[PDB]
Amino acid sequence: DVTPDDLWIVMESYWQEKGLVRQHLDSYNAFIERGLQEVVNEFGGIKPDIPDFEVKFGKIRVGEPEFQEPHGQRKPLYPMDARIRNLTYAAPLYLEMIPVIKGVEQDPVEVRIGELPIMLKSKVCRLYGLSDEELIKLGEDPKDPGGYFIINGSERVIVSIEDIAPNRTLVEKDERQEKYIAKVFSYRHGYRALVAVERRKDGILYVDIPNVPKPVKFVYVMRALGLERDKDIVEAVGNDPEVQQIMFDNLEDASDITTQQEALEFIGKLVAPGQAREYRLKRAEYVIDNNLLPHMGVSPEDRIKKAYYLGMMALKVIELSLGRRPEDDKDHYANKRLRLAGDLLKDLFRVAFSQLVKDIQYQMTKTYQRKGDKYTFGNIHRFIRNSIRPDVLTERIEHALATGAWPGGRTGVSQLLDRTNYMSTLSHLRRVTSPLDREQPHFEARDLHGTHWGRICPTETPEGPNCGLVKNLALMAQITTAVPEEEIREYLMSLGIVPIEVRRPDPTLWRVYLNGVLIGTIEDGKALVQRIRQDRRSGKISDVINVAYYEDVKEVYVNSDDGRVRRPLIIVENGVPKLTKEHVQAVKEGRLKWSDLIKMGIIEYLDAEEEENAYVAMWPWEVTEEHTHLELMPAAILGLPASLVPYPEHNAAPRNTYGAGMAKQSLGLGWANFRIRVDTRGHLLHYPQIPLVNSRIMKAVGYEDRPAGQNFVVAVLAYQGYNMEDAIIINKASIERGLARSTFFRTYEAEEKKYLGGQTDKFEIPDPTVRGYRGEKYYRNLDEDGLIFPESKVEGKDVLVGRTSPPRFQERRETSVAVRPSEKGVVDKVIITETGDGTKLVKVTVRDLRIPELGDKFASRHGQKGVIGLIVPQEDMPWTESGIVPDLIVNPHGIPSRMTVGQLIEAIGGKVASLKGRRVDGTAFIGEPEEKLRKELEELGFKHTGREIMYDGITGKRLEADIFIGVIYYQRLHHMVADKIHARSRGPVQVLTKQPTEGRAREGGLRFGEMERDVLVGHGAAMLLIERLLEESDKTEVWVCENCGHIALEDKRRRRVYCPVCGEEERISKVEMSYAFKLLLDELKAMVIRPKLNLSER
Amino acid sequence: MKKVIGSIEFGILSPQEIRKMSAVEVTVPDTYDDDGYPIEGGVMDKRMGVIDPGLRCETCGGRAGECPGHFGHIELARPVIHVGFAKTIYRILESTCRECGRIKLTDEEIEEYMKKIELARNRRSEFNEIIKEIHKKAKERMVCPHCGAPQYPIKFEKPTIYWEIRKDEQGNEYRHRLMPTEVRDWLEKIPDKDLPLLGLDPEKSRPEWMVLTVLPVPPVTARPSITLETGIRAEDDLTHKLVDIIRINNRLKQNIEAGAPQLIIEDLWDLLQYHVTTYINNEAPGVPPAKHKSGRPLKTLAQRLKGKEGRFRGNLSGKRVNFSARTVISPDPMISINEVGVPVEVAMELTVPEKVTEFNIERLRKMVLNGPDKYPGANYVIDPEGRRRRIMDSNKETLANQLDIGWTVERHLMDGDIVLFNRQPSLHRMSIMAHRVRVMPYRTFRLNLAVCPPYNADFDGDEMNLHVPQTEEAQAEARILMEVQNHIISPRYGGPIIGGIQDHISGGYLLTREGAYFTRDEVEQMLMFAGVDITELPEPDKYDENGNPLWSGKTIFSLLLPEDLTVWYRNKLCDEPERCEALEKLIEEKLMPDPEEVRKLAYDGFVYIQNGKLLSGAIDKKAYGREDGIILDLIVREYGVERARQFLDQVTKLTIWVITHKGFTTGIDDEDLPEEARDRIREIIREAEERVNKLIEAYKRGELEPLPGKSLEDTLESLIMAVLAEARDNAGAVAEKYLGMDNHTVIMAKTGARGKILNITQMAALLGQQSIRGKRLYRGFRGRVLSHFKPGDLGARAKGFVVNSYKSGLTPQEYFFHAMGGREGLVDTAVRTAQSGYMQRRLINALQDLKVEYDGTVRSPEGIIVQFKYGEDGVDPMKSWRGKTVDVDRIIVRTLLKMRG
Ligand SMILES: [Mg+2]
Ligand SMILES: [Zn+2]
Ligand SMILES: [Zn+2]
Ligand SMILES: [Zn+2]
Repeated sequence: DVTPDDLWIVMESYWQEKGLVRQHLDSYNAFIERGLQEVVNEFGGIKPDIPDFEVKFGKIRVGEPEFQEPHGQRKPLYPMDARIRNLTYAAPLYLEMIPVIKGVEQDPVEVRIGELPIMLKSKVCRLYGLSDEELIKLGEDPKDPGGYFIINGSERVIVSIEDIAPNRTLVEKDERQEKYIAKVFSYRHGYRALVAVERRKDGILYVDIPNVPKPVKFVYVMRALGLERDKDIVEAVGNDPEVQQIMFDNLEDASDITTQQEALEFIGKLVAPGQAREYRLKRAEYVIDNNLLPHMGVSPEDRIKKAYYLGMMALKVIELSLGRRPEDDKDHYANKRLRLAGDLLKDLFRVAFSQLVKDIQYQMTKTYQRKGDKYTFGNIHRFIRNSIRPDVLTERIEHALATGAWPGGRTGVSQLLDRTNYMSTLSHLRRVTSPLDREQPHFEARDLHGTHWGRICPTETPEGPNCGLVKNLALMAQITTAVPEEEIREYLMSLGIVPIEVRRPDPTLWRVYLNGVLIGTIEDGKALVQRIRQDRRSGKISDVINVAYYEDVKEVYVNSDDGRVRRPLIIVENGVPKLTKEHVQAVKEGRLKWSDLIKMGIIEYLDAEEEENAYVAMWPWEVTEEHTHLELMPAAILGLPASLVPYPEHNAAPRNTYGAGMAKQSLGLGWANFRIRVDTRGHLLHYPQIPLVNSRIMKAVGYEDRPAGQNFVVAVLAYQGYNMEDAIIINKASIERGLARSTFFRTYEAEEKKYLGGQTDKFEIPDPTVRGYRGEKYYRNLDEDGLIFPESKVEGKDVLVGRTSPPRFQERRETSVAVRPSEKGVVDKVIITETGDGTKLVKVTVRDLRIPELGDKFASRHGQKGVIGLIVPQEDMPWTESGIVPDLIVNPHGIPSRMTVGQLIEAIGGKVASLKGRRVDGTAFIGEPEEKLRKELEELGFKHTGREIMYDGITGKRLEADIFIGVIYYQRLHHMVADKIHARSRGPVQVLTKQPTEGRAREGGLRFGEMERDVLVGHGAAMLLIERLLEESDKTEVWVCENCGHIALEDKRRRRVYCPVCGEEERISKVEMSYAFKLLLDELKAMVIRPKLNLSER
Repeated sequence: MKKVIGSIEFGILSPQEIRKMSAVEVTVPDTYDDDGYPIEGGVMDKRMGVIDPGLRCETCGGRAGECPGHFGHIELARPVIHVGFAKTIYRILESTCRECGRIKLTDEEIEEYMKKIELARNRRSEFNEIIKEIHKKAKERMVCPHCGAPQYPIKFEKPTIYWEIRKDEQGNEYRHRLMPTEVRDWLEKIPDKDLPLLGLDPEKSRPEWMVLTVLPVPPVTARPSITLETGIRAEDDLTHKLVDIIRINNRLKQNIEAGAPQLIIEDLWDLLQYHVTTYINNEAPGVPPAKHKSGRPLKTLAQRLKGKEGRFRGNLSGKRVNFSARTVISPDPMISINEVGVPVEVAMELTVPEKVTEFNIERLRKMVLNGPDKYPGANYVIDPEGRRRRIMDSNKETLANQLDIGWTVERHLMDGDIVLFNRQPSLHRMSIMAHRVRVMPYRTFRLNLAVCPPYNADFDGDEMNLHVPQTEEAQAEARILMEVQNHIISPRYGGPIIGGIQDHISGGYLLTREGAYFTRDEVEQMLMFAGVDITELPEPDKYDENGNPLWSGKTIFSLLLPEDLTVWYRNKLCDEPERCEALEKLIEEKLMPDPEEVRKLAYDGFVYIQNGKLLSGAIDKKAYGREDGIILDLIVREYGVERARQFLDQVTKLTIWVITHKGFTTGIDDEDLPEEARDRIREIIREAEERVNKLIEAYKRGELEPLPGKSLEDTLESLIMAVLAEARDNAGAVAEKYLGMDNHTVIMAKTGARGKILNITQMAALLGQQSIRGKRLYRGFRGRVLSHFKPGDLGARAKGFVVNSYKSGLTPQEYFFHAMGGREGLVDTAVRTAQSGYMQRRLINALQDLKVEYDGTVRSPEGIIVQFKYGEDGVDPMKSWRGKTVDVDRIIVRTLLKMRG
């Protein structure tokens, strides 16, 4: 019999082979292989206005990542060069064009339509298939997973969107109008179509179609699709006597329309009101063609299949009206499909290619009209070659990927890649987001559905409004890629199902759906699903095909589409798992791989649909006869950061969530390239350590090669009250010996811009002549070329790169790049590069030492967070009777009401591991039990309770109670007080409001909002309110005439105030006011609003 | 000699007023020329002002800052309809007549409406009701009473379009599209006598003015231009819209002069009207918003005023302020509760202007001599004339010598200065308080720990803001009204808020528990540490072995109390009511029982203090806690805020010393139950599961009796939940029974220092039942939450009941159920914060400006009497005795004990 260790040996091979970012790489590879060709075939060809001239598209291929230098050469490009030079890692797309003249094709001409960004480490990238040494020579970390783009030198990652499954019917309840609605989102060539059939209180079926202003009666639009005879609708809707009765009632209520022409004219009147006779008919036909179920086929021949699908939808609606079937919950992951990188990229490419072909036809038509026929037809090759502008496509792609605003209203599709440490990056690469608006509650959407088990991490989720709408994939997840649909359709047809049009769905027969569209009927659904399962397990067909049957409604569902989330499971046959001991031995020896197990019928992937028919056994010893599958490793249901917490089942859920979220903020050696990388911010921990108590997963996923914390000696007692309310006390001698000591990097960047007209910037030491020339002491360590010396000391407002700009908005503006006003450090490296445009580009990084101090934030993996409350000399710290001096002291009040027994278990385990000389397994559910740790601690000469006797540091006599002390893994967070302190005395001001600026960088002021105003009113301090609001910001003086109240206009020339509107000078008074109020008066007078001011004397 | 704005009268503008107000007519649709030099007559004309440095305007001249900005105007070729007054225009048109322009009302009806409209015209709602009634009566008419003409019905379209159905042949009533010119002619003929009946005054709102002829141009300062990276000089969206208007109406004038076919004139008229509509309101319904180059709608005047970031709120209501700082907070119990530790770096930057007088000339002179780099120094010096100088090492001595009476010095912060300390969000009044300054070396704000409950702050990364008032009146108000010790009693319930938390309560219990005794050195050290000015130790209570004196904790605590204090009550630690009953009988028999008898019948659970001596009891949360600190409340009510401050500052330090030097810890064995308790818990859980299964079987057989609950399934779920809740309660009861008071966690839970019994029973016995929105976990697959259970299973475990504890570990299914449980709490807090915030904003805007007058009444701003005596009693809730008007029993007992003693 197998044990969880053998299943672990099997499971680790999955990550050993596939990796952790396969959902990006596989989708992008499929896109490159076939999506470009599919889109090109979809567009077809160019149709200009030139007589007897046509262009037919051929094949499209992608070159290698290259860069067009400002100088004529074209050279290979590597990712590090793109990062340093602010380039864009991309490859040119070559498309062949066949010219058709007088219905005759010629020799195709190869043209360059633009450049397409390359996802790193894909099958087309340069880093694919390289060894570790080659990657190191190229300047990259071998542990880097790839799967992200580089746009203008910044790393952009595409987060997967979670959309409703397409071309599927979902029936919902609308109790406000008492309408029972079914909705389908039909997809064809990137266009979406929300088609709904609904039944109101009257029992009449109405159909909603896009671009149709009002719902139309069901049988009206059904007749408009041909199929005019009432018996045809009666048959299509089904063969249930109540259903036939309701359909006949609808027919009686809609006997006005009996001819397809009548219905077409009717929809013409609705969709095109008040227009010509011929226009409305064509508009109605067009709307019917490309707005009613486009996925079924836009060709006018396809009316019959669309009518059949509409009848199926109406049947579902009326069946739910009778309570036969219940409402379908949208959160069920059978109804949700993830939008991977490839799908979104294909949509964007199609959008840009439309503009490209439009520009091509415009340019060709314009050139032919301007010139003569001889000039064009003499050399058609040169004409086509010179009638193309690739920048139209390239700039669209680049800007869409850079800003993140997809064409179609989507925003935030691509986000800047996080690089704080290993966990943060790898977790960002595995994120799933929902398109719903965050402001609304969305109580049902944010909850944890039962189908998320094994597909979505239950703990890792944001804290704020994003709680429940942003989720991360579980460790044992496998997103699918699509397969040729027609081949699956042919195989199913050959299996024995009769086509749909031959016979109607007699309730004695089983409906069969392929990717949500009905395709035929069968008699024995169970035999069919068993046959398909056997073929799938043998290896006859692909492993992406999933089959599920529903006994109650007699339906069979076959899924082969893109974006389903699946998990692996061991197949159980007759109560015996198919994975035997010798298979585990073969996997261990390397003779067998995970893919071989998949192809051998031992392990099969299950999506949310097929899992409906499963009955999974959790543990190997619990397998009984009725079980059909066995769980591989229950500890893998957690996300990547959530696996960091040891003994996570001993903690309260909110604390586990906090710890998982905080594991992405700790400092540490995230990547080996930190020395030569150029990121805006970065941290490095001087002495990282592997956790003593760790889960076995992070050794496999590679975390232990890039640790992000240290092992502290923690004692739990109250000390002087300086550790109260989640504050910690840290030893001083330990800090002075290199504990939690870190370094902070920040990269500044300057560019020698080349303005139009020849006036360019230059790097130099600014002479005192120039305007804006700051103090001489600021440029004190710059070399004569205008660049700072490496390993020099800067302290704030010091110039790093001296640069003077042309006076064009006999002088020279000073535009040097200086350190941030509140920062400090030492210059680490200076890089001189030539940017993409041919000008110069300089990047400087300043490193700063950050010894721990008061206010610095520390946190454990179990959710306990705090700031350093006091630093204590070593001689004042207590010491145990065995000679141990605590590194850090926590408050005993933080343990209860936080309920984190896992922290105490880890505290015991750390000291047990340190005494025993071996690390301790702390896996989620198979880790070392607590009782074993306590017994081992007892065997080593310590108390089983983990408590010890200490002596007080000051008095020197032992404390009355014995104290708990152990070793716990603590992480230093990047919220450090040196980056949060901010002060403002006078500072600069804004332009429009003249209030203090906003932000620490520009010496901004803090915000005194409305709530503070109400607080100050509640205290009853009027003059304090005046002082805080008006006196220190926007003081003003204004003259006003005493009969109109219009703002009197002073005359500096005549030294006399007067009313321009009123012509008054007898009485003008001077009034104090705020600048904001004056601007509000001006803005009211901008409209026709006239505010008349009445003055009074105090 | 200055005047103040006493009142504002809003009105509509007039074309003549627009013409007189403006100083230039903008005809050229150009913004800027080469190298600046704004085009004369352009949208950036220097006549309206100057924004950039180096140029002067013409109307008033001066620098860019000196110029306030001046208005322009644009004379439109043909009138257009204002968006804001569109509905009013429609109502006027469909109410008044077309020929004489008079309202379609009879003379006697006009007279009666005149009589009622003046009567009680103050209230707005009744005024609008009368206006609507008049409008309806006017609309229902067909023929005008004054002239026999058919008033054809008029229709309105959302994008300010009017096309009435003018009479057509055979009465077809063709919908003639009304033009703004004929609408203007209609409105001008309306008389002024009946204008009030239309809700319009005859002075500042003329119906003719309601249609635009000339519109103004905001000053250049009002529409600033910000230079981009390459000197794009990207101007405000208002400038772009104005350029569009100027170009469009220029071409309209050209084709008007040319006499082109009037269809093109109408099309240009519609384009100009749409452009003006977008300028007035870019979001106005019925029109397509005008986006910029990057597809972003322009922020015109209407959107500029409205919104969170709009002008009205977020720009005058709140703004960025000077003399403020923000940094993280760290605890410090060694300072008084009315002090804040300020980093020395912040003190060097923030300054307080001080006027040089006779009694502070020496200190100010010395601090000026210190310069701006040593700490007790200054930054700027203001001479009596008004000019401001900067302190530098070159002119330190000269400036120090020139200092005299009348000068102003911008000194650094000093010990004893008053500042404002705030934490966001500011839910209640106590979110901002005034603390005295105490300078500290490091870089974080230090706040006394007893002051946490008001700010609701924890030292886990929170940040707080500090404000420094600059004027003497502001400083006096902060010092007198917002001192920390003045806000010890909460105004929400009349009880203390600034009290002990956590270690204070726990150390109090440890100090005054029964059996606690302290040696000579411990007593002296803790008394000195607390700060008590004792000089001789009291007589020893008990002599231990080896002849060493020992002092009970009660004596040490009683050294901190006032001399004349008598109070008795029951605290949370009471478990044997018989002892408290006997003690109460002894006290009630005669109000001053002999102390020795009380010591004989002492019991932790009945705190009794007699003339400042703690005779029996243990310090609990009821002593000086955050919510029900009886002793703190009594002291602060009977002696004063200063005495309460001293008492708090002493007890906090004493309790901290006790808990620090006695030792206090929690460990893994704090939940180690003996075997008998575990067996009992397993038996309880098994019995509960069996009962649930029996209920399920009874439901399946159909024998279940429907409760008043409508659905049988709901009855089953309610019964199951009740059974499971009772099971968890019984398990908690036995777990609490088997853990004594020697356990530190039990001590922390019972005294109220931290946590509650629920945490203990969840870490020791079992988590219990997980639920969402008050129902068992049901979302998931069809008929089952997880695929690991059979469909149709309703058992306890299958729906969320977790039979394990945090100490014993959870199985994976229980882990998933618990995560599903916790997600609900997370999202609940996330939504609750926003809902509560919106409610509080509405309440504040509703009740902002009510106040108590000098006669005791509460009056609305206009003068309405809301209450004839505040709170029906006239007593401030803050000064009330826990909501009571006056505590009679306490006063009687206090007086009786005082005189008879
Ligand atoms: Mg906090
Ligand atoms: Zn005037
Ligand atoms: Zn001016
Ligand atoms: Zn009339």
